[PDB]
Amino acid sequence: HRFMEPYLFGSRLGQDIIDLEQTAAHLQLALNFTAHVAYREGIILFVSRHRQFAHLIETTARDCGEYAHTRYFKGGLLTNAPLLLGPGVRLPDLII
Amino acid sequence: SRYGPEYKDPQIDKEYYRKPLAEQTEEEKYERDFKKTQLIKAAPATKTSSVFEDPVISKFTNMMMKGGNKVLARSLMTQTLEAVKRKQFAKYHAASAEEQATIERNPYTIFHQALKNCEPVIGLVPILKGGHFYQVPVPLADRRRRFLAMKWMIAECREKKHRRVLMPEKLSQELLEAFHNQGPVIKRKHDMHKMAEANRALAHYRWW
Amino acid sequence: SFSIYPPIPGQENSLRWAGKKFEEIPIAHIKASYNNTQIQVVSAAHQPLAHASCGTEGFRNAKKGTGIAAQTAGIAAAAKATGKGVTHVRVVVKGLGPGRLSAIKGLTMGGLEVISITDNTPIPHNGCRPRKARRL
Amino acid sequence: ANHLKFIARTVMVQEGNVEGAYRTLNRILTMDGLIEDIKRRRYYEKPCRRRQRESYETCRRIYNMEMARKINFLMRKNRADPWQGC
Amino acid sequence: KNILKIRRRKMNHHKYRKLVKRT
Amino acid sequence: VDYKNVQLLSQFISPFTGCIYGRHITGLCGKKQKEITKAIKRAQILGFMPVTYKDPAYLKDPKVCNIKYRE
Amino acid sequence: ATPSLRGRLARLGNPRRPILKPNKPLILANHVGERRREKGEATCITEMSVMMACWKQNEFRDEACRKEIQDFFDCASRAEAARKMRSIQENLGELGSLPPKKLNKLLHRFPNKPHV
RNA sequence: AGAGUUAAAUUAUAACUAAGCUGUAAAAAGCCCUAGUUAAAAUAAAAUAACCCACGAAAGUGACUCUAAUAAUCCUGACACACGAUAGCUAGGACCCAAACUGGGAUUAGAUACCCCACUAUGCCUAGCCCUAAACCCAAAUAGUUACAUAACAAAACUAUUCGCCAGAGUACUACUCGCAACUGCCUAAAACUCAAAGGACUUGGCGGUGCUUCACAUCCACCUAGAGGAGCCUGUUCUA
Ligand SMILES: [Mg+2]
Ligand SMILES: [Mg+2]
Ligand SMILES: [Mg+2]
Ligand SMILES: [Mg+2]
Ligand SMILES: [Mg+2]
Ligand SMILES: [Mg+2]
Ligand SMILES: [Mg+2]
Ligand SMILES: [Mg+2]
Ligand SMILES: [Mg+2]
Ligand SMILES: [Mg+2]
Ligand SMILES: [Mg+2]
Ligand SMILES: [Mg+2]
Ligand SMILES: [Mg+2]
Ligand SMILES: [Mg+2]
Ligand SMILES: [Mg+2]
Ligand SMILES: [Mg+2]
Ligand SMILES: [Mg+2]
Ligand SMILES: [Mg+2]
Ligand SMILES: [Mg+2]
Ligand SMILES: [Mg+2]
Ligand SMILES: [Mg+2]
Ligand SMILES: [Mg+2]
Ligand SMILES: [Mg+2]
Ligand SMILES: [Mg+2]
Ligand SMILES: [Mg+2]
Ligand SMILES: [Mg+2]
Ligand SMILES: [Mg+2]
Ligand SMILES: [Mg+2]
Ligand SMILES: [Mg+2]
Ligand SMILES: [Mg+2]
Ligand SMILES: [Mg+2]
Ligand SMILES: [Mg+2]
Ligand SMILES: [Mg+2]
Ligand SMILES: [Mg+2]
Ligand SMILES: [Mg+2]
Ligand SMILES: [Mg+2]
Ligand SMILES: [Mg+2]
Ligand SMILES: [Mg+2]
Ligand SMILES: [Mg+2]
Ligand SMILES: [Mg+2]
Ligand SMILES: [Mg+2]
Ligand SMILES: [Mg+2]
Ligand SMILES: [Mg+2]
Ligand SMILES: [Mg+2]
Ligand SMILES: [Mg+2]
Repeated sequence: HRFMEPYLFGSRLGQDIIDLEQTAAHLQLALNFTAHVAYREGIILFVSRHRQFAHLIETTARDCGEYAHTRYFKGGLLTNAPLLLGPGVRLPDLII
Repeated sequence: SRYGPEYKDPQIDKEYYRKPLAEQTEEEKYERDFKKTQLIKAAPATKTSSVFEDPVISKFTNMMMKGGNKVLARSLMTQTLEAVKRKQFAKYHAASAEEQATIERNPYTIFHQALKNCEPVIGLVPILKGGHFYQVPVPLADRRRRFLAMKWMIAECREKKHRRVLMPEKLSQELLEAFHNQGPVIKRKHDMHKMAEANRALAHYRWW
Repeated sequence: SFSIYPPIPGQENSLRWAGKKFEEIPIAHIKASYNNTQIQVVSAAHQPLAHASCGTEGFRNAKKGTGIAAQTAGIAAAAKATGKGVTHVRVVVKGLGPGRLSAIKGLTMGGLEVISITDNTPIPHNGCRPRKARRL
Repeated sequence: ANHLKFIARTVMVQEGNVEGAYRTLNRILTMDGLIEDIKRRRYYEKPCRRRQRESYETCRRIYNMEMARKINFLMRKNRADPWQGC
Repeated sequence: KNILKIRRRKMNHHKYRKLVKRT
Repeated sequence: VDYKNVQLLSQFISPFTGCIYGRHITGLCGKKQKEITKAIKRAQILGFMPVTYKDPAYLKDPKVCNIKYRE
Repeated sequence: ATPSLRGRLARLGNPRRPILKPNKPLILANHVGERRREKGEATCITEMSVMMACWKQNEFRDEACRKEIQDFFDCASRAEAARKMRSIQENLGELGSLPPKKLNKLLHRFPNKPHV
């Protein structure tokens, strides 16, 4: 992608390599964030379409008391919540 | 059509049922048949297990029936088989020993023969090309050919008799002449064959 | 290495049909035109032994186009040729038309034995301009 | 016409099967583009109307080449799928 | 489409040439 | 590439036609294809090499190109 | 190898003059062209002709030649069963490639990207 | 731009051989001084290579060889200068093949057309004109940038320096002028009048004697049966009364 150009480190023989220093700086902040939301008792929704890992991510999330959505994603899901999910509903506080 | 597609046809031949024990794939097959809990059709009233039933005669019988008269068609046929029979007995006793060995006294063999001999090999279908209808040579499937023979016999001995002449008689004549290939029916078969030979070039047109 | 097709005009190749050199075997010219076909069977010496046309075979203005007609002409041609006693034929097809294959088959089925097919179909290297295309 | 005869465009039928040898010769001419040229040259075709042909042909050849490649590249993944009904 | 402009021209030209022949 | 070695130029010509194979068959650089082509045409007009068929002498020589005629 | 597209198309940058004028944009489509149904020729024509010749020489007595006739019907049954077989044959495909349904799913799984 | 050369094909014209040969959806006319084969100059046009993308300012240029040869230490620039496809004009040659015109033949209600057959101006050369093209890549030249940014569609968006061009639509590649080897021409190019539009791109429909697949199950075709149209009569319309 064109917007990875900063996060990259450099090309090794055609294969691109991320900057792990930046990975840590970022991931720290991400995990911190995740945590501060969990502590504040709010919904967390993991999402992936990737098949290899589907099971993992549900198996992970079920054990967190957090929710996963790994599946076909119906269209108006978050946008039109009350029609899709139920008459009135709470929405994910954080999506991951 | 009061039969759904679930109902398969009856197989009515008795020789099949009485003597299964030497046939493996057929044992397997009729096992599949009734075991399948197969809904099977009430056998028709025309089809019987009678030792005397010749399906060809039945078809030809039907095609002669106008309206709903089975009775009448049956009778006309019966009288035709009969008429040929007696006519061939008359030819027999008035002949010489050699020809006594020759002559066919079986009206049935005479019938299957006189139909085998009247059936055309090729036939024409019209093809539309560039505005004109060309009559083109088409190889034919057997049943269509049988039909053409029977249809022809019936139409011929229906149309061209003088009114004082009964159907079974004339029909018998046409049967015995078609036996020896000298009959008008075969003239018809031959005009088919000739028309096919004249148009043979156009057998390119046909695409199937 | 069996049956390399193009036998050389040098004498290095001994292969005989009816004990003859490939040079001595009769040439059957086939000309397949869209409306016509004609075969002419000629000696290696160029003395014509047989001629059959789709028209000479008694077909008419359209119908003489067909492959039927082609094989028809082929048969009788090989009849006239067989009469003068030619066993084997090297064939050349000229033009590209309906009765190419049909006529070639017609020589075989007509009881004439075929060794070679070669295609001489005139292919302009951009000489004379063709007639204009048609609808226009 | 000045060249030695019978050397050009000549197949010699082997084991007496004619139809096979004719198919062979046909495959020759059609492989070299001579059939498309005879057929082309029955009538004329004007220079413009010719570059149009050329370009349409060559575009189409590019498309089909690429699409072919893409198909044969994605061929592997036709294999029956591991993750089914996740 | 733009042919519809050309049509006019085409006609006007034709109708002119015809004229200049008679005249 | 010289127009003088007709064997070489014969290597790139279709045996039955006398055609000149394209790059996609011969597999040559641009400059070498062009070189070969011109060379051939020269060899044809000067008449070291014939036009409408591959000289029989050279049919038995090593074959470079990727064409399969006979299958 | 794929024909070079460099410099071919009429574009603002290009100093050259055009080579290809595409009718439809040059992009791999997602789907693939549906199978082309092949047409028929006249079936059996040979035996038809042979049997014609036979009747011509024999003054149209069918009893004189059984051979040409039985071979004719041989061809008719070979023809009809060839049609039945080419009807059930739809598993044919390309015989070494895959039917255009498979290609189209497969191609939707790794689509081509014009946008972004 | 010269000068020289020819491989395929074709044609004269002979030698044989057969009566046909040509031609379409189907035919006809046409030709048998025809056709197949074997020989063979001129003229004309340059398979494959080319799935290449070069050379020229553009038009254009792709058979072969040799001669001459492709402006500018390189910005823009005309009504000036020099060129400019086809067709056309003038004079002289050429004439294989093609072919407006025209005459036959079909088709058609008609067919001054599409299809067929001949044959001509003309394409060809040498010299002189004419100066027009959907001469269009509809995208000006020369330096740049990929920042900002999607009317639509198409070939994504823009600076800077220039010249050229555009003020509703017709009217109008027209009328008058001016100039030109043109004198049914080219170039330049209005107004009266009329209208409230005229235009570009798109959107759903509908439609298509477009293309592709798949069907029709009393159903188009092929197929089977029995009838209507004819006759007498019944009975309903339509006309006369
Ligand atoms: Mg060319
Ligand atoms: Mg036009
Ligand atoms: Mg010759
Ligand atoms: Mg090509
Ligand atoms: Mg007007
Ligand atoms: Mg340039
Ligand atoms: Mg250009
Ligand atoms: Mg377009
Ligand atoms: Mg000159
Ligand atoms: Mg020559
Ligand atoms: Mg000649
Ligand atoms: Mg000649
Ligand atoms: Mg035709
Ligand atoms: Mg006539
Ligand atoms: Mg080409
Ligand atoms: Mg080019
Ligand atoms: Mg320069
Ligand atoms: Mg300047
Ligand atoms: Mg000019
Ligand atoms: Mg001129
Ligand atoms: Mg002339
Ligand atoms: Mg002359
Ligand atoms: Mg002419
Ligand atoms: Mg006329
Ligand atoms: Mg009409
Ligand atoms: Mg038409
Ligand atoms: Mg002439
Ligand atoms: Mg010129
Ligand atoms: Mg141009
Ligand atoms: Mg253009
Ligand atoms: Mg302009
Ligand atoms: Mg400028
Ligand atoms: Mg400049
Ligand atoms: Mg910028
Ligand atoms: Mg929009
Ligand atoms: Mg105005
Ligand atoms: Mg003008
Ligand atoms: Mg003017
Ligand atoms: Mg002026
Ligand atoms: Mg009906
Ligand atoms: Mg219906
Ligand atoms: Mg009636
Ligand atoms: Mg009535
Ligand atoms: Mg009333
Ligand atoms: Mg009244």
